[PDB]
Amino acid sequence: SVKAGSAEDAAFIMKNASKVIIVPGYGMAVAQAQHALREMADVLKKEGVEVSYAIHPVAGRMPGHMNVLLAEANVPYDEVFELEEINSSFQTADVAFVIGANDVTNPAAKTDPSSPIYGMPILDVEKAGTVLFIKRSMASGYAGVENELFFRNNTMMLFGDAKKMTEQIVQAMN
Amino acid sequence: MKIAIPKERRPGEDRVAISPEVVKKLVGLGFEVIVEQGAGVGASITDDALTAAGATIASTAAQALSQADVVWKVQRPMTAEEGTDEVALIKEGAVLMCHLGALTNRPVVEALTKRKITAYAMELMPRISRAQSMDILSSQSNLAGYRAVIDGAYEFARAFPMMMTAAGTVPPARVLVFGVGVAGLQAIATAKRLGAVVMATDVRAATKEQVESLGGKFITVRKKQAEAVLKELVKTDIAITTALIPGKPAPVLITEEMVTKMKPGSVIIDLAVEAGGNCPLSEPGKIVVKHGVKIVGHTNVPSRVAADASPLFAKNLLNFLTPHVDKDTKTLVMKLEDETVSGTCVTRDGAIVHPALTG
Amino acid sequence: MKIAIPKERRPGEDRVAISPEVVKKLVGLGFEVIVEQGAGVGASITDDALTAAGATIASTAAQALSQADVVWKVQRPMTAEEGTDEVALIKEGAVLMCHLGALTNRPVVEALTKRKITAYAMELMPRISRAQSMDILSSQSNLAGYRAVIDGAYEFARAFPMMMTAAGTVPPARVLVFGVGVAGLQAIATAKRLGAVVMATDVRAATKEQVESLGGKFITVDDEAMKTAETAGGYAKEMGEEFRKKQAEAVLKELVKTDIAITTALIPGKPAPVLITEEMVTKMKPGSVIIDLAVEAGGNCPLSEPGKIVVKHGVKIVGHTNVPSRVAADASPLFAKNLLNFLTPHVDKDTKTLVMKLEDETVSGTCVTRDGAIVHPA
Ligand SMILES: NC(=O)C1=CN([C@@H]2O[C@H](COP(=O)(O)OP(=O)(O)OC[C@H]3O[C@@H](n4cnc5c(N)ncnc54)[C@H](OP(=O)(O)O)[C@@H]3O)[C@@H](O)[C@H]2O)C=CC1
Ligand SMILES: Nc1ncnc2c1ncn2[C@@H]1O[C@H](COP(=O)(O)OP(=O)(O)OC[C@H]2O[C@@H](O)[C@H](O)[C@@H]2O)[C@@H](O)[C@H]1O
Ligand SMILES: Nc1ncnc2c1ncn2[C@@H]1O[C@H](COP(=O)(O)OP(=O)(O)OC[C@H]2O[C@@H](O)[C@H](O)[C@@H]2O)[C@@H](O)[C@H]1O
Repeated sequence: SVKAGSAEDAAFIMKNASKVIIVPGYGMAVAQAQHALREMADVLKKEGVEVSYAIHPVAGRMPGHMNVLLAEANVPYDEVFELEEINSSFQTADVAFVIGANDVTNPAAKTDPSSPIYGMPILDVEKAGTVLFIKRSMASGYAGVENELFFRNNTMMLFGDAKKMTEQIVQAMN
Repeated sequence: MKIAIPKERRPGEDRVAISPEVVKKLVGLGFEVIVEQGAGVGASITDDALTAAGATIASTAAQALSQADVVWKVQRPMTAEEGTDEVALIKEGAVLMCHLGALTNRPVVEALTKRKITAYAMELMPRISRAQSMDILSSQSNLAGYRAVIDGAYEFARAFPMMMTAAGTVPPARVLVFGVGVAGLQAIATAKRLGAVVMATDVRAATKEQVESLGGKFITVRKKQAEAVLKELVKTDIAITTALIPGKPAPVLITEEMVTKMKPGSVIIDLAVEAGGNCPLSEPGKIVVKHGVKIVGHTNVPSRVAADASPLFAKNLLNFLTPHVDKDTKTLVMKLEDETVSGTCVTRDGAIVHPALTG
Repeated sequence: MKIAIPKERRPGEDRVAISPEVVKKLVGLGFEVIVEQGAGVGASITDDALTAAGATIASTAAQALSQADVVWKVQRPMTAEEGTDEVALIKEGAVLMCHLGALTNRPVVEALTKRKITAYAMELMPRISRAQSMDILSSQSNLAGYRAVIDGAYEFARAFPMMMTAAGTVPPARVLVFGVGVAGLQAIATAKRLGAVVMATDVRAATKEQVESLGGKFITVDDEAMKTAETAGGYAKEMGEEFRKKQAEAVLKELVKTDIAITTALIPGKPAPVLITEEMVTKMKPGSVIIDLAVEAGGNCPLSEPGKIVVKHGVKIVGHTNVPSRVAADASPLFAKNLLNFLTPHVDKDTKTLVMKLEDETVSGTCVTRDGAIVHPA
């Protein structure tokens, strides 16, 4: 029931965007994909597209997990935003580029009261025109629950390693 | 409804359970925020900074706490047995929120119960996603992991990064992190960004992937994989040990026999020193040198980062308290069905209520 | 032909003018290398490792220097006037190579002259490209730049990097490095490594591009007056009081937001220029730290005191002496290599002797006295 996708498909979607919000997560750290991620941002920004990063306070497995890796890949601080200052921008976003995140985006956090992630504020990636999830399989995140967004109409799954996918996505672009 | 934050009186404690930002949120909720003069100096928070956010400055601890319905502080209040009866300063019927150490300090729980004070031990916060914002174990130990690396680099006589120069090349520092929880992960990240080669080990299996997600290498290959640990430890310049188990003594991960095999100029940062240490040669609040190795064992490492630790601690306190403030009638009603309230409440209205402490 | 290296005796000096690697090279040139017992303890260089590299260990300083016809040291020899006469331990006629401080220490120069000792002052190495490998000033100050950031972070009660957390965002530290020479470039790089936002300034125009390539932001003050700022040897000059006000004003905007200020500014033959006055530290945040690497030369901040951490106006002003010795285990092998590179070209191979070519400007600019005669104009 999931609308799967490939590197070529994903590269059209972002190149024809006025605005793209990158949502990094644990899987991005596991793949060590931040260099190739910021690479993709340089190509997007060169076309005239607006690029930002949405950092959930508990993305990854430690505080500042996404920050240190983004800083290593040399992404400037002015492009990186915390949940509370970027959540409203997802309405104006053509695409939410979710790279290795999952629990952080899951809407069951405010829908399902019996969910383990209920009450945790999330990034509202569903408000974007389209959502792109990069992850290897249909496996859950840390919390061990499924994400409704996976089988949403406006979502596209990019099944593979986050570094390899992003690297390949950069190739389809120019 | 008054909330009060006194100065921390325990030796070496420089944190405070307040920040200017959190003062603004508390007054917006309907509180009169009162804080003792000089309470935030260790955390670089002046009295002027607090007053500008809406707080009133009391000149003494007694005056700050006299009329307070809610009391926030970082460490548990001192009892009469410790020579300074801080619980006596807290008003009868009041609510206390702090790092209580309740399960290892029954006497403070008893003493609060005598004054019918409802106390919430923040360290007992339930491990659910909803409560990550209220979790003082995470926020404080994270900064300790960062600090451990800053302290290691300070005590070490070589630079962390590799440097290729006109006069020759000097190699990177080699770091071994024992224990890959919150503190351990931040130590790996701080060590790696400084340019060190970083190894790590831990008993939990999922942690190998976490180490690799920060660019560290996990030590891998009947129980003798201590050989593989030793092989790296002999090459290590800075060993950071973070392994603890609450209510129990810290596990011995670097024996004295192991430190004799380390190279001179090496340093061990024992973050588990308050629970007996991961290295038996470590001593609370001291730097000891044995076998040419500095064994560093500072107490209260979060207080060595007091100025960032205090805003985070106060936010944890605020995130815990906020859901229970109903402005409709300027009061706090702590809902009992809330897991964060039941899991953390130790005593209430003159009786102990936490399962682990009741007679 | 013996070369000897004693332990450094001056208070707080943990460096040593030798390493296992350098010993091997010296043996290959035809030297018997004699190191004083325990001389490498502060630099984590053991007697055993020196021995394995081909050195002999001597029990005392006098015994190491007795038959040595060349001597390597870090800091200058102490005189009888200073407490212990090390000059007297050195054999008559021998050659001494060290960080001598000859221009500001004439007493040690004459004492060496009285014993016919040919002394080579490494700090007087001429400013030419081929002598970069022999330059002790750049090798040591580079590490002092790193160490300034480590000392700043240690004294600072906040963290350097930005971290988004469940408890809220800890903001990055803001670092301002005054003077972007060798030490300042390494301070920028090390602060950047730790996640700090780094500002910097300097009078030399060429430095703006260097700062920007390291990911720092340059504070421009006087575009016209910065053009004629460099000299023949790549140094700054005395800018004057008018520029000092221009600089202080432009700096103020960032200095009031600055958490760590690292000052490294030096002017040859002169007191260090004042870059942060007592009035400017009144405007800094409480808990802020100033690392004054120019403290032994007077200080870029007048509240600095050598060997002490001063606390005033809610601001820690740190003025450690001998910052390179706080990285002694890296500083030592590099100092030993500076000397080797200086000495190697002049070793006459098939006579097992040392003929220091007088025509070489590396030799002429460095030599202070020889054969009982002060040669260099001073
Ligand atoms: N930040 C912190 O301090 C703490 C965070 N946590 C919790 O961890 C979670 C973090 O959320 P989030 O950042 O979304 O992480 P999640 O665990 O929710 O999701 C990570 C996703 O990344 C994918 N992934 C793993 N490896 C790779 C890879 N190599 N290449 C591509 N994708 C990969 C996984 O899917 P797949 O396997 O199919 O590829 C998985 O769905 C939260 O629930 C938080 O509460 C827990 C403790 C501490
Ligand atoms: N003998 C031992 N050898 C090695 N490691 C040990 C040993 N005994 C305990 N440890 C490790 O020491 C650790 C660090 O100390 P803690 O304070 O217990 O870490 P803590 O933050 O409380 O727990 C880790 C938590 O953070 C997240 O990364 C993760 O999701 C987990 O819930 C743990 O990771 C644990 O595996
Ligand atoms: N008032 C001042 N304001 C700002 N900077 C000053 C001032 N006075 C001196 N400086 C700067 O302080 C500096 C650091 O001190 P030095 O040890 O004298 O400089 P040094 O490390 O020897 O570097 C000089 C040379 O090395 C190369 O890095 C560079 O190409 C330069 O030519 C110089 O970069 C200099 O421009």
